[PDB]
Amino acid sequence: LIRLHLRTDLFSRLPGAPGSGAGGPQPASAQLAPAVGLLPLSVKNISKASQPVLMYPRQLEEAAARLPAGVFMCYHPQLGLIT
Amino acid sequence: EFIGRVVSNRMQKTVVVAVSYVVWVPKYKVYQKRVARHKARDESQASVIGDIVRIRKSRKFSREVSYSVVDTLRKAHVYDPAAAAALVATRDAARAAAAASTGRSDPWVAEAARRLDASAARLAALRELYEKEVGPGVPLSGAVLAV
Amino acid sequence: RPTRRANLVAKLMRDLESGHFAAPKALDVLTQYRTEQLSYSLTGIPRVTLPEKPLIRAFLQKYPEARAEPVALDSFTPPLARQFAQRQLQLMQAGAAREQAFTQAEQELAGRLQALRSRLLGSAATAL
Amino acid sequence: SKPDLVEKLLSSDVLGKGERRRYERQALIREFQRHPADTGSPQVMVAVWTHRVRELVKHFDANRKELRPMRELEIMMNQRRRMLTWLRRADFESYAYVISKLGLQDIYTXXXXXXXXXXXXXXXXXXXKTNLWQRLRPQLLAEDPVLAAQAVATAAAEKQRQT
Amino acid sequence: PLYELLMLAKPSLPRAEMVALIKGLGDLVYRNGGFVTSLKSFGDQHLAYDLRRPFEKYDRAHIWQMDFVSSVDAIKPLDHGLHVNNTVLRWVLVKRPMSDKSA
Amino acid sequence: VAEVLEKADYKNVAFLTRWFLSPAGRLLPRRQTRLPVAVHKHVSRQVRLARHMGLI
RNA sequence: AAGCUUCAACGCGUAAGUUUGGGUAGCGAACCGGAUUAGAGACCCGGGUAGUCCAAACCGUCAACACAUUAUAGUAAUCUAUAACGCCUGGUGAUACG
Repeated sequence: LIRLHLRTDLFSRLPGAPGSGAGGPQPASAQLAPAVGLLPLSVKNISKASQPVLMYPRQLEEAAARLPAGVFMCYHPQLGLIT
Repeated sequence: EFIGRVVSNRMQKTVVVAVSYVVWVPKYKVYQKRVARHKARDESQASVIGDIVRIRKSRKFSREVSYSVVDTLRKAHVYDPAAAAALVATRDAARAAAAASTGRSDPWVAEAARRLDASAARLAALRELYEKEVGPGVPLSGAVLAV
Repeated sequence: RPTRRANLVAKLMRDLESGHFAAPKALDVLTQYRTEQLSYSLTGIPRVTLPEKPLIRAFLQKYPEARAEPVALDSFTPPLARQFAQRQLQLMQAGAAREQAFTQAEQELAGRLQALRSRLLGSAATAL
Repeated sequence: SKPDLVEKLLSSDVLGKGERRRYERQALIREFQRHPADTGSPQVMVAVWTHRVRELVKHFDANRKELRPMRELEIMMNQRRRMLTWLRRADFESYAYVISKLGLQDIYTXXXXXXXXXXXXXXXXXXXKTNLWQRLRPQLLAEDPVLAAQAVATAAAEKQRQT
Repeated sequence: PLYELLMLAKPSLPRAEMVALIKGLGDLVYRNGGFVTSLKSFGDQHLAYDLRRPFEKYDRAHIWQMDFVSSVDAIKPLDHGLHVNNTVLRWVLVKRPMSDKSA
Repeated sequence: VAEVLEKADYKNVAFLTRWFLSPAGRLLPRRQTRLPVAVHKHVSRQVRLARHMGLI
């Protein structure tokens, strides 16, 4: 199994280094200590194993304002797993 | 040009060919797969059922035969019973001969040694194929070494 | 019927940015030192099982006076049954099997056992 | 005398025929393998299933009103069908090798069941409320020619034994 | 497969024919390529409950055990052997493992 | 108490009259033996054979 | 990967019921007898036939419920993403035809 270490707050805890992560525990200034739960919020599979969806990128922009703030995960053969 | 499987050859100088073509439906944004059947002229009757053939439009020969067979790509291997008995003979001859030559070395030890060295010879061969194709390099990517 | 969520710094934050009012006075406390709210769920019940259980089961089955030491719980000095089991186990990882280790532990810690049985007979004459 | 008693103990004569058929089952696994001790290749699978359905079909003209592992009899027949129809696509020479050694027909799938170019001899059966064994018997007779031979042999045997 | 048989026997007959009865069962398991391991009786025990609703035989009945290794074909003749004789009432035949862990 | 040999398969009167048989021609149930329940069920089977047997 | 699902088809299917054969410890529809009450056909007291018992067949429907589809992936789900499904579309009205 592959154990993701979920990013609980609005910082990654590089001095934590929660298992795997970025090498070297040095950000410059220490940050806020927020108590927010788990920031990937209400992730929606918009492709779907029955219906694949191509979004030609202007349509991707116009449906990016249809949904809340966040980054699509996308595929393209020349670029691989992209945003 | 269609590349589609045959399904029928009971039929004089004519094979029934089925092709997987995918139609759009606009209502649900889902590509639905249907399969349509075509009748196609062949000339040599070399198409056994299960062959992957290339049909193309030519002059119509009938009311409903409209394509002509160009090339059979992957041949469907077929059940020949006497040849199957020949494979029985060769295969149990190989098994009994290998066990007699082998038969302390229990025969699993000898065969698994041979499979290990066969895999090692394979890995040396494809590793040297990578060596002649690339040169001394980390297997990071070939896309990096394509420069 | 709403749901329990994040606490007090996301709850102060979206007020405190706008200049609503001045903070509860411990803001420097709330920011300079890392917390953790009990993000409460079960990633797996960690019932991490003690290896000393079969040795202590056998030693308490064979010498039940090893239930009867006085023992200081709050100092981390080990009791006699623990040196029994640790001696048997260090002979195990030395390479020998379990029963020969049990015999060597019977030879190498019996002295405190007769000292303890003398002490228990003294307490027996004290009580009766 | 006492060693003769030991060898008459260790024989396969004394065992229950569950254990007797299991010992000849690893005799069959020593036969059908490609290999020294391969027990999971699909030829081993279909050899076990074909032999298994042969002693169970003897048991099941003997017992008719059995119902619980007749589901298991269906499970062997269907998984054997899956194994041949996979193995023809996967390794054809092993497919032909096994259904020549066992002697079985072709059971692969408005269609044709992979006949030749010419000489298109055919065998298709489609209809134009049953009990169990009255239907599960002729299918298992139908795909397997050895069982059809056993059927006609025991039919002649009973007709000349009653006469 | 070795088969124990803690079977009953008639209580007080003269032993000239119960021994012959066990000779007959020994002859029956003697056939079919197998033999008795040990014939251990328990002498006699008075029973716990009456049997033979016809003829009212009664308790004080006799006990015998066979312990024989047999192929499964011989059981039907053994069923006849324990069924036809009215000198015996009950018979319990149990399989036992090849570790020879008998009663 | 749970010594397997002579108790696991053995139908004779002694072990059962000691720890398994109620006095009035009946048996001692699960709560009055404190023994592993599958092994208890199989020796209860052995005892309940022995209530079909000429003994008991 | 021979895996998942089951449109179609097909089997299993508690108990009643019918055809066939008998005879039957107990169980308990009819038929007659009496009771709370005005009539009482029921509850309850009283005998008790087919059926419950057997062996073969037909029927296949039901608060047949985890009312928790099946399967995979997570820590026994009603926490829920998916794969194939089956079913619903305000109520009363599903019975009649085929």
